[PDB]
Amino acid sequence: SVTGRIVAMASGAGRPVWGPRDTVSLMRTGFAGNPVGFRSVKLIAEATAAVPLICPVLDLLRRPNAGQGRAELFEALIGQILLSGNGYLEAVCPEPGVPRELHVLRSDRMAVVPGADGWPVGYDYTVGGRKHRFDMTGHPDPICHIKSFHPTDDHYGLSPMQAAAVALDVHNAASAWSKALLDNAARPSGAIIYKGADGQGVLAPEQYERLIFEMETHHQGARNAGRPMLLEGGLDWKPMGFSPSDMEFHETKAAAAREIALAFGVPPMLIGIPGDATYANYAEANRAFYRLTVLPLLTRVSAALAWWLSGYLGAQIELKPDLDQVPALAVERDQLWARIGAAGFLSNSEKRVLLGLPPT
Amino acid sequence: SVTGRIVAMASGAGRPVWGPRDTVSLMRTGFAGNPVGFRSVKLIAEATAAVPLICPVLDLLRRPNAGQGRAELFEALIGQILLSGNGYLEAVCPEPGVPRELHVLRSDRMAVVPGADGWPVGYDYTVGGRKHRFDMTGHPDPICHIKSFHPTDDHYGLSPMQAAA
Amino acid sequence: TIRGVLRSTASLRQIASVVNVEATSFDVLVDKTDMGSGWASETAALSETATPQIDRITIPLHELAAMPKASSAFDIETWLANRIADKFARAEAAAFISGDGVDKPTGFLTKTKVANGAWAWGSLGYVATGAAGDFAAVNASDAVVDLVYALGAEYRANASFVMNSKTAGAVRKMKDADGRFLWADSLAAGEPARLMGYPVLIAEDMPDIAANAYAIAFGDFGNGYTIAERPDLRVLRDPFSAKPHVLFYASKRVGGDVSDFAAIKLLKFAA
Amino acid sequence: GGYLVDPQTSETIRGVLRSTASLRQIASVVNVEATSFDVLVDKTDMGS
Repeated sequence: SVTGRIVAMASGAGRPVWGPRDTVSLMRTGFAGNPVGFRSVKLIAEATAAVPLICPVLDLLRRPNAGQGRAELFEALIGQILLSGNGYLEAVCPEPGVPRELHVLRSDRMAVVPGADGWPVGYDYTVGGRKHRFDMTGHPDPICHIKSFHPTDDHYGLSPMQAAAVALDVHNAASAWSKALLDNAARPSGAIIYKGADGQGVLAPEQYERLIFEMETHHQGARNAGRPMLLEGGLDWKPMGFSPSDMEFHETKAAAAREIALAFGVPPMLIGIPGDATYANYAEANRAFYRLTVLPLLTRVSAALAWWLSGYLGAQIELKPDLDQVPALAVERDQLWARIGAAGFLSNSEKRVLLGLPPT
Repeated sequence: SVTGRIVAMASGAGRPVWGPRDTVSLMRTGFAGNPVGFRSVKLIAEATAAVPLICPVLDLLRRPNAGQGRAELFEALIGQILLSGNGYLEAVCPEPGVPRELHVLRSDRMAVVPGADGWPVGYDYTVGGRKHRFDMTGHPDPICHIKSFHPTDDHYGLSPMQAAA
Repeated sequence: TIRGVLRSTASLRQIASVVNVEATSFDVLVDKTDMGSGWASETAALSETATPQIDRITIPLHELAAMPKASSAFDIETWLANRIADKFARAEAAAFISGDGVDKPTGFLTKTKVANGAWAWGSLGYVATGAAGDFAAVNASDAVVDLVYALGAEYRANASFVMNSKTAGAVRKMKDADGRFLWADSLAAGEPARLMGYPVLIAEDMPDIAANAYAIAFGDFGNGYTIAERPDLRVLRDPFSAKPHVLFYASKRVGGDVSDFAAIKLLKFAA
Repeated sequence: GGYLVDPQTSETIRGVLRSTASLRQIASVVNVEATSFDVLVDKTDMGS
């Protein structure tokens, strides 16, 4: 408010503020690059789309636009929040109330404008060199801007991939270590050293094709494994080894594959990375997933759709996750129905009102 | 459909398309060669024959031909699908309805013909240098061609042995 | 945050007619003369009084290009994009005022000026001040006021002055015989921004006061000067050519000359 | 008045029409990805 008016004129009013430089490069190296960063976002964005909502307005959410369904919208929406900390939703309003179009604008090509009083007046969709300049100097405010929490910045989110940006580059390069080691490596299974009478001496190409053909036919392969291999004077066979055989950055990749899953908040058991057994039997780790990183994330976006879309309506609407018939929370529902169902002292209608039932 | 008509004339209409080269050599080295590849097909092909079916027509399936029983048919049928991704069943119809012969044609010696509109018109059983040219330009279509899923090819299956080669 | 020198921003863009054009050029169509209708006689032939000869003036819609090589404290992509947009906003300002014909918009100063009172269509009109060095010594600002009142009452509905900073300096240096600052009287006033009831545009690409220079312009540039342009800015985020330097490619295309030769009047500091 | 009026152009940039028969129609093409292709023919037959 009053502090915001002072903050604007420091950065510059009326001019675009970009924020993160590398957020276009963390997507290609951290979401199209490694499977752990890929699966972690896909595990969350496909979970928030599956959660039903509680309110008309949801008829817009069920069918926002052509080729982009209800579940496909939140996968695009949360998939921008997990990737770049910012969610955007353009609304096209031919009609005054409940605009019949929603569009997830990607957050690579969007930039904020601080405006006069510190709270934003412009958003700039910049593809190529071409802009749009959406306007926020009105009441319906055609873009909801969902921020992840950022303590240092005043206009953007923190994007958990930015917090895991070291552990992505460890996991990307340790996995590419073993790829290029299997592709650039010369191990021999031995070496036939031929010194000669001198300290140095080549063998003639007559003798050399004799040496290949007795090696090609009689010594290499599975079927020639272990021939006794007569060595006359001058010749000698030094068998080479391969001293680091397995495990090239095997644990530092597996520790970095856990820190990527740590930052987005998925448990190691759901994604499939190896590791020590923290959660027990998937009734917990799936319940932990829909309680520490999905439903807090989904109740934060739905609280912004409940306020941005109510600016198009007259009456304000609440919009919250269901927190009921979501089958990962069944262990919190067994535990609460068997507690009150076994409490026989209080009567029948006195516990339908506790469990959420329509009373009789 | 419409895309298929264009696809045909690229490969060549009226001419046989063979597909996999090595499928005759993966059988000797992967099904007669190692016990793990041998038992894996025998474990599945003897399981699909044991499963009953729900429908007359099953009277054909119970006794397809001489020396080749109901359970022996699906062992031959699935044993070609697991080995070479393709299943074939010739039907001999002296009678118009429910033809009283079924024969698992091996998929080493069978080749497809794309035909005009991309969907097949000919199948060619080639043993030695001798052909047969089964015809698909009719309604009963005397060979069922069971494909395993192949994303890159338009006429054959993927044959899990090729993936484990 | 990386800083830069803060350059002048006022650019004649906000007072001239900005037309979004998509083709290669923009053709404005102005008639050069009048209908020439006369009062008819009661017994006369009365035929073919006259017809205005029209003229197409072509806005060539040139292009502007600047090509810097890029060669984590501050982020270059946003900063260089905030510098090259400023340079494209400032380098077209010089072309709008004193640009020549070759590959760039021809500014309104380069249009073969003719002294007002002998004004024809193909030129711009000026009024002389007096002595060649500066304003007239006996009566200053008489050149300013008859520059205003030698234009035409239809264009003076929304007309503006165009100067640079140190010509508005020499205007505010004008004083009466007691030295009381004809424009913005006290030392506590500031820029009054309403010279002769009309706005002032401080455009630094105007020349300063010299022996013959046209340092003060006045006009309805909405009819006078037509800026035809394409609104976008090309952004080639180039990852090739040089591995060492990104060498971003940014271009905006823009054109413009005068559409109406009657709107703009100049002040020649000569006799 | 001659500057006032401007001509109407065609809807498509059109070209001189040249033939399409190319012997690609009658020869046999192969969908191949390589740097070379090696046909395998039999110059002579076995003695019988």
